[PDB]
Amino acid sequence: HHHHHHMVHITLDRNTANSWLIISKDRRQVRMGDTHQNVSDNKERFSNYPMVLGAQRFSSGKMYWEVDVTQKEAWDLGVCRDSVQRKGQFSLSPENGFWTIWLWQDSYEAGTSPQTTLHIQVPPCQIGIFVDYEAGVVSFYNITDHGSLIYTFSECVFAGPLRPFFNVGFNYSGGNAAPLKLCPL
Ligand SMILES: COC(=O)N1CCN(c2ccc(F)cc2)CC1
Repeated sequence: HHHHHHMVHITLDRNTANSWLIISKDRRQVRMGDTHQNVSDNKERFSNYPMVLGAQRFSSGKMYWEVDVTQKEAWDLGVCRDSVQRKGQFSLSPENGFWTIWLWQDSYEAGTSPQTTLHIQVPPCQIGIFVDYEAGVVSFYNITDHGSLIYTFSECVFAGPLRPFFNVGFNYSGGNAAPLKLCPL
């Protein structure tokens, strides 16, 4: 791919974070805390899952960013509608306003309904996310494997402003404490 030149500087929005997340001072890294992080509740915070949104909202153009997933066992990444449900249980699907991939139990899958098996020969340490708003495209790239394509959502019906979407995953195993990090341009 030649998407690097649409690179955008993403920062995390503290106010959207699940109350157990710890976001770094520079708002470029997030990890699961071992307890409630002593913040007030609000209608923006994801309640059920360890999720957080980027601060940036996109309604046009082409945008590209990279996320470090080194040594994580579980995570979700992609984009979502600004108006996604925050409270209670829900599935990650385009019908619910999410365009995502994930790792779970040693398999990678795209957040279609039902979910789609991904074919990744080189487990990624960094993921590139490309959004073309006008074309209705969200693509995912394996930066560890020379930028190889992972998955393309096409004919996307965004139906509103988009925000970068992150899930650090739970850490029941003690093997998933590592952060998500936004990689430098
Ligand atoms: C107080 O700090 C922590 O407990 N942690 C959680 C574990 N960390 C980590 C980073 C990279 C990695 F590959 C594996 C683990 C670093 C941050």
